[PDB]
Amino acid sequence: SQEKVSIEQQLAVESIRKFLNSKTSYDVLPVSYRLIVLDTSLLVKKSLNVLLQNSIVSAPLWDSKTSRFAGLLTTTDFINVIQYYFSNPDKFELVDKLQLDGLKDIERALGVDQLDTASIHPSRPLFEACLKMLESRSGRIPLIDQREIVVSVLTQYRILKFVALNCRETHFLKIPIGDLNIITQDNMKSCQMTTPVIDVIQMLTQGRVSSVPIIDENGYLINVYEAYDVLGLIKGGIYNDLSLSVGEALMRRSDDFEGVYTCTKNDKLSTIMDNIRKARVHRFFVVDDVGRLVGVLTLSDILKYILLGS
Amino acid sequence: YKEEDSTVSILPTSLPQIHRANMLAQGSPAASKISPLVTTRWHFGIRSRSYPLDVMGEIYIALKNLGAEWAKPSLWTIKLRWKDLMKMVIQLFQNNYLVDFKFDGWESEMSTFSAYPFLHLTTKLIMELAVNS
Amino acid sequence: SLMVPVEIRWQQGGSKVYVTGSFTKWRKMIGLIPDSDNNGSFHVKLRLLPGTHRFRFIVDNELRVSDFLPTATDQMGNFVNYIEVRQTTDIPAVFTDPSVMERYYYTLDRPPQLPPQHVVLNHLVTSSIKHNTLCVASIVRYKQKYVTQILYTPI
Repeated sequence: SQEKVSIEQQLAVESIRKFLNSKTSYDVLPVSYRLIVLDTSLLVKKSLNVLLQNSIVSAPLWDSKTSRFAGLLTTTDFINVIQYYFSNPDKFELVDKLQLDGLKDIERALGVDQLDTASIHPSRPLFEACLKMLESRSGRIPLIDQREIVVSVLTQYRILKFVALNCRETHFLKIPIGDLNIITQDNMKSCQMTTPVIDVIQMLTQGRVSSVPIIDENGYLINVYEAYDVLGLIKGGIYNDLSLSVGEALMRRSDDFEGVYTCTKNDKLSTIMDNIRKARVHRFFVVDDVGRLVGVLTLSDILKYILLGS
Repeated sequence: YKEEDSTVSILPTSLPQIHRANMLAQGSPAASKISPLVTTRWHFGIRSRSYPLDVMGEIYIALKNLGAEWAKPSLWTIKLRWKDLMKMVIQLFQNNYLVDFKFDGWESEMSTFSAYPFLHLTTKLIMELAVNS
Repeated sequence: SLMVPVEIRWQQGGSKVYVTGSFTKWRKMIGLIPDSDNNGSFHVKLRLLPGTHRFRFIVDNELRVSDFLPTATDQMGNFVNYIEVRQTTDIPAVFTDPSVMERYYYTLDRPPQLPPQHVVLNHLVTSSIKHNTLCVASIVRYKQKYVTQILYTPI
């Protein structure tokens, strides 16, 4: 019965909140882990190597001139670069010799500059860490303890994966996701396989979103272009592939790519949490009965639901 | 593979090979050229299979030039001060040898707060050696 | 044969309590005895091996992690309890002047041993210079946990 399912879900949710309010990020870190920091002087295209090389997608930056944490190197960083050299060709050398220090320079230059680098102390409750992340669409926050030092970076994914793995109450979230006003709908850009990658990459920036779905004349979801696909697109300095179509670009994707996940309005967060535990999912595209894009369920949407409710 | 009344799944057309295959079946000239993309050993201190005097010497050499200073010996241990002044200690070990670099404090845990500074100066000191030899 | 005596305790309820973790391969429980005095508390004396051991409790058939004990996640993300078990600017001429060096080799042919060597590091760990960039790192302690800080710097 619906109402019996509702009560079981609201209880399970309050419980998870009670969990996250009682533990600190510190409490959730491994007994021994590793942090990869990159010197501000390092070459942007060179930093692209280290990321892929160690299979990480972000890394904190340290300014040696000032002996301080210089922020978070992520994917948006590289995308900015792509739009620059694109709208400013014949400046290759300014891009090929660009350093992490100059990164802020290009960003704050042609194009709106995201001048924000959240951070939180390791002893604050985990629930508080999730709130700060719910602002920075990066969905990741560095734990900093002053003198400054980076203890670790915390991701939305690691959190959702922590709950799904340690909080049995996830088994009790059976309310169909469509009944939970969490799905993101209208205002979600899409494209076609033939669409030029720079235009898709451009869409990434603008709409300030991590992925752009690819549909057909009608609205069938065929695949998806994720901001992440940008790294491999420029491995150790590239600009050639910048003239291909999304369709062609997507062929650089590694043989080990897990694939795009979809679900429907009738799927339950129980099932969704289940899949987050079994794989590196970062979003679930919501298709209808025949496979037409209806919306998207982000980790953010999910995390936002678990903390503040629908 | 196992899943009940679930409706969560991997969009088959997004698996690399399949999409690769379809791109080729559509016959795009570029497509036939595009290939999939493919892909440490931490060691203690620094190794060197050379004479322990020419090693110990280049360390002091590289040092003096970097602005560092050391204490009066009377040995294979360097007690240096670099700059607040950062303390550090170098040890040589046994042929085949290893040079150990250890953080040791400040002057004019705290170790933790001084994680990068230390690693930075040790970085500079390695590059100085490299160029010399 | 030198295993250090450690005592694990539980104080949050139950009639039947058990422990499991790395020291058992997570496949076998060790029962906890009730606190002769304090009620609601259990304990057990084991002689673990030196190092870090991860564990959790089975309280009346439910899996649990003590709130009054150090907690940490696994590589995967498994929340658990753990405990760490323990035990002048002048270059001396002997490295510069060849005359003083040939005298070295004379008295010599007429450095210490690298000790076997966590809780025993804050040194320098280096790696092979792969590209125009250098990879350096040091193991640091933060509260009761360890972080291997790795600094990547352009040569």
